[PDB]
Amino acid sequence: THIWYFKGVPSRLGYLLDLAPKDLEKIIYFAAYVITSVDEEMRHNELSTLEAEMAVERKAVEDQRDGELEARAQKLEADLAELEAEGAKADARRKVRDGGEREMRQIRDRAQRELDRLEDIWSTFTKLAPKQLIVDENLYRELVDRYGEYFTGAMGAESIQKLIENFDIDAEAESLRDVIRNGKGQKKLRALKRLKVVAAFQQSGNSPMGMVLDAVPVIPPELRPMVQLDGGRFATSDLNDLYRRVINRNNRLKRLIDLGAPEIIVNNEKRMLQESVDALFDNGRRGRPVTGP
Amino acid sequence: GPTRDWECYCGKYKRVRFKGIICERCGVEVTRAKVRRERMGHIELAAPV
Amino acid sequence: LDAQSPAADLVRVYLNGIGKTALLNAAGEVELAKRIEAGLYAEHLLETRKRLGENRKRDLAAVVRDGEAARRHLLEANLRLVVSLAKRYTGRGMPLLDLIQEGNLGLIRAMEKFDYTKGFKFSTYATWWIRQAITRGMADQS
Amino acid sequence: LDAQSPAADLVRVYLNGIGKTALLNAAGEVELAKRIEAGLYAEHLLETRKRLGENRKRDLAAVVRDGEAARRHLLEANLRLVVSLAKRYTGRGMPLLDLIQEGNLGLIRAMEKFDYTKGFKFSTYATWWIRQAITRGMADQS
Ligand SMILES: [Zn+2]
Repeated sequence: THIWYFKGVPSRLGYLLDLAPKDLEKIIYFAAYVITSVDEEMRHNELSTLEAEMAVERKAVEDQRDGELEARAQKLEADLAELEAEGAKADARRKVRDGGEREMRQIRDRAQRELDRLEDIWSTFTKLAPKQLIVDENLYRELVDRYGEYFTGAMGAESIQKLIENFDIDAEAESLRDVIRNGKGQKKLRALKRLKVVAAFQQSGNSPMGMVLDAVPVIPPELRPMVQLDGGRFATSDLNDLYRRVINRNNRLKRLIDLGAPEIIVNNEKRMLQESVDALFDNGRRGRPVTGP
Repeated sequence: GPTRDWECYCGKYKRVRFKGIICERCGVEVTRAKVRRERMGHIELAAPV
Repeated sequence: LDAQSPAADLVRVYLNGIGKTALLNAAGEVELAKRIEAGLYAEHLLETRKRLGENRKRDLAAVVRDGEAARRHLLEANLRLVVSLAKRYTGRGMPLLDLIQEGNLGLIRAMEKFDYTKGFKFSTYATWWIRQAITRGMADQS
Repeated sequence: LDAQSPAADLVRVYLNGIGKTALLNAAGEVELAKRIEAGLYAEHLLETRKRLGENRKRDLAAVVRDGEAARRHLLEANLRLVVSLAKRYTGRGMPLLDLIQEGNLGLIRAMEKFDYTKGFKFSTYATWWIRQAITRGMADQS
């Protein structure tokens, strides 16, 4: 992505894609996934079947937790009866009873952990739509595992590219015009700004896809003159240094993807590449500027 | 429909977790007893009336 | 070679075939039948949410295989009981083989249409069904 | 909304991503690598005795999946060590990210061509390989 946009004030991407800067930067630097497209009508046809499948699975976790609770409660009751038979002091009775009660509380709370996770999964499944965000990777991992069928969501610049190219401008422009036709100044000003940006896009005759680059150019060599000192040292404009960094990192990416490796390293490496390109198009725009000497 | 609720004639799918499933062994559907109240039958005539 | 050999009793073949049985003492049978229930539920859901392409696409098939295996043992569980009850009703002219076969049919008709439903030992239910089946067999033989 | 937010350090993202690691104390790594060996042997035999139609036709595929999973964790095992060794060789002008990435490449090149062979802790071997890789990176940077 082009540093001049996801960091600019106003951030053209934020207005066009109606995303907060926090979410956009998390998406760009590979922090939190995004949901691209969802065949909502296809999910709707079996929404009842999905809910039934939910009922049976949640009843299954209910049955396992109930069995565990029954087993542990019977064990504690048997232990208390044994202690009474031995005629031990009430201190031992309360120690064992508190231990067992805390064990059962922990068991029930873990059951509740599973149940609340399941309802979170559902909630996020049913009320699911584009432009939504999932901060935690584990929950998304879970979603794609249990239901990896309907919604396809990836992380990185290509995610934004697919979202925008799949996105349409005229419909949003009409909706914003309709909102403006109404009142409610508070939201009306935001609608006005977004409509201005979208109308500029539409009138330009271009497409937003220009905000995601695949081929940066390089200026001629003379513009970045190369200088030889008494010892022939390289002390010319660092433009050569920045291009060195970008090219080197791209070649590392290519070699690594050729060799094969898990997602973590590849994603980290892509983040590093994005950082370098942002630095080259501008140093010090955001974050610590690079400093060699 | 079934005389009882969530009960196949033959007992093959008597468990609660079956809705919309017609039992091939007995050829009946599994839904609450209420559905018995809202389904009809038509007799076929051999001579118009 | 062409030396002759004695025949073998049919009952003894049955005993040899069932000697591998090992009753589970009526305790684990409930989970044994929870394997069948989950198997049938896997059956249904396999052909209801068909589109889903996932690693789970094999787990349910494994649950169906577990259900097929869980029945193959449950049926083995009760052959001693059925043979005993059959032998209890001999002496009426029928070969013990025909009665025990009929009881075997009655059992298979039973357990496959039985639910724990927080019920008692399934052995009582099997004894009842096989007894009814063998009584019907004797009555129809006349 | 259009309020601005501060950026995030790249290193902290790495720490968050690797916080899930849990070293196995060098003890279970041998079986961990026996899962990879058996996986590769499943690879070969899957495409060598192809005709066989059997229930085992899925077990070896599961062994290959176990081998794929066993590596995904083994690699996670050593990221703390590689980041430490990389940080030990800083201050020469390179961003820590480039050095740690290079060490990551060196590690993946190592362990995937390593055998226990009744060898010592694989941590020493990984440290050696990543140190050589980062030294080479620094040397070629000049
Ligand atoms: Zn039926």
